[PDB]
Amino acid sequence: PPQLHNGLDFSAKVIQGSLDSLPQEVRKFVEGNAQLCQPEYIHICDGSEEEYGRLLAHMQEEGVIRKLKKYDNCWLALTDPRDVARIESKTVIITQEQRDTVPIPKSGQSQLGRWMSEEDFEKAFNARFPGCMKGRTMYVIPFSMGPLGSPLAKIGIELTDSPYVVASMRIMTRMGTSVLEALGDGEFIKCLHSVGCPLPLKKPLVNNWACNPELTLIAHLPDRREIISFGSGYGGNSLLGKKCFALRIASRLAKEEGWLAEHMLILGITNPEGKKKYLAAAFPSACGKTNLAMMNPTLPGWKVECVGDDIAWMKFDAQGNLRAINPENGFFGVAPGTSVKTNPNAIKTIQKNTIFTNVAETSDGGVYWEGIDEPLAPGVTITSWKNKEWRPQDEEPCAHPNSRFCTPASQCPIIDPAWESPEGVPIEGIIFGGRRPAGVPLVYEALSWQHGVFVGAAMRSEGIMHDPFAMRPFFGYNFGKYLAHWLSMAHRPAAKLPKIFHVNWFRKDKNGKFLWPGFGENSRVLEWMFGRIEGEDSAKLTPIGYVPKEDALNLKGLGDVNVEELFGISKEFWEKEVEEIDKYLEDQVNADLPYEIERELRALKQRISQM
Ligand SMILES: Nc1nc2c(ncn2[C@@H]2O[C@H](COP(=O)(O)OP(=O)(O)O)[C@@H](O)[C@H]2O)c(=O)[nH]1
Ligand SMILES: [Mn+2]
Ligand SMILES: [Mn+2]
Ligand SMILES: [Mn+2]
Ligand SMILES: [Mn+2]
Ligand code: NA
Repeated sequence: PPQLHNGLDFSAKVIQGSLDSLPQEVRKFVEGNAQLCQPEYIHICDGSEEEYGRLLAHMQEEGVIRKLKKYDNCWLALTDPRDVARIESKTVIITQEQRDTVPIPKSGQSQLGRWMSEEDFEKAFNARFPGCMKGRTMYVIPFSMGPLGSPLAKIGIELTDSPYVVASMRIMTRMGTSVLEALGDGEFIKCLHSVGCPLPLKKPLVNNWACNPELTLIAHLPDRREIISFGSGYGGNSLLGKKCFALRIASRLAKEEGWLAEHMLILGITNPEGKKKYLAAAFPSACGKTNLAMMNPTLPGWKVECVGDDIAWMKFDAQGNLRAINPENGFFGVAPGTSVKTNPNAIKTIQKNTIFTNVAETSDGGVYWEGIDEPLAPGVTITSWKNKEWRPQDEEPCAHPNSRFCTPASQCPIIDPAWESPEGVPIEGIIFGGRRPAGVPLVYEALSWQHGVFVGAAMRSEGIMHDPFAMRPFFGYNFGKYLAHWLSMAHRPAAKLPKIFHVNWFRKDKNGKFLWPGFGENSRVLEWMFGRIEGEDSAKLTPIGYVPKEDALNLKGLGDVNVEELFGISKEFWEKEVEEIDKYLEDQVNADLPYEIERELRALKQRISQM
């Protein structure tokens, strides 16, 4: 390349790999950003164990992470308290027209996304990235979302100045030299990340955790295939594959190309006859997602295995099977509530080779958090996530409520044998679910594809917040159009449309007590779904959909289960529910609401009116 000085070629700053061996477009991406961001060094990641182990020990030496002496190769990062979670208010999508990104709400701001103009984005970008990596290494992370070379996989390149992001991306994606080799001269998502703390530091570094809260901005430009993220070192903000690529960018590509990218676990369930089916399930926060993908089933002869626990990419094959892959390579799970008693499979997964963030440390070098349900031997003390002595009597929690384990998926004891099959697994049922203290039975089945898409659209995360499809924070484009996209699946000839169900593990009795044991007992609900997919006459028709019959659930060993109240459907509850859904869809979706969803709303209102 022609120059009159030497301010274009950055080969002199490469400390691992070679710019010369990068595909052309990857090199442009790296060098273009090296010019802008002004890193001291460029490290092209190879993904090797040597690379990983050395960068962990470097982070260790610098106080960025601590080694957890109780376990095999586990680490602990404690963050600046300002930078502890994915931050929705700083998360935006850039498109030429606002309406393409979010519907225009009748009043107030959209609850369904956050648009930024191209103009406002360029100003924000120019106020942040020039010189932002001064004095730091720029790491180049070539990564595959999905099994390497799968027809359903997509490749990205993440540039970052954070070793924490490199280590975590090694776990959460497939990364390294082999990905560059598979990429060749193909397309890839451009992902640019900086903690936004150029050296020399302008402000106090807190807890050895670089971040810039005031300038935090996580941007998506689907038309340019770019993700650009500044100022947070944390999770969904900095590990660009998980939410930014896997859901926001991918859902727009899926709309463009005819497939689905969804916030769903994927599981394999085997009945006592050895017959196996895969299901996908979308749950919004606090609704029981964790407990399901790694269920230890109580019913004898049943098996449950985990393909993934957070994101699903699903595309109809030539025979019309809805094929799904987990595009992730590891679990990025919320730590508190992970009970040694209640979730043995998650506990087994995280015993080695795990990076923990903002959990408590025990004096024997172990981990601790609210809801772990493991008493500590007398004498053993606890240091909180804020690096303070902590006692069970104290006011504040020992782990931050959003603290995390970041763990290799291949370590889950019930990881599914097909969790990396390149063609994906055939999905026969899709489950929606939420935390609903009242009115909503344990399980029901949608009357049709269109009814099912309406059921997804009506989901709540808890009591009162709407979280349609569990995708509220993650829509890559206009939600109305996303409903139209789901509905359009019914018109693909030969499509084998999954049965859709809605579950509620969290119905409470008169006194705020759960009416359903849940956890491994949910295997009894799964058996019902399995039989329904096989065409069994085990359902009774109600205004809201099909429910299990009189005596259809296996309740052996649960003693006295209040079936009538668990499956109770109140005309007064459902009348209010339908009015609530109508108002929500009118306000948030309005002119973008598909006809068929309006039709399902009218149908439900009419069925309830005849009660
Ligand atoms: N009663 C009951 N509670 C549950 C069940 N599954 C999860 N929970 C609790 O509800 C809260 C959310 O659970 P979790 O599985 O972490 O939901 P997620 O946030 O969607 O992953 C936690 O306190 C769980 O212990 C269940 O089947 N029954
Ligand atoms: Mn999860
Ligand atoms: Mn999630
Ligand atoms: Mn999780
Ligand atoms: Mn239609
Ligand atoms: Na720290």
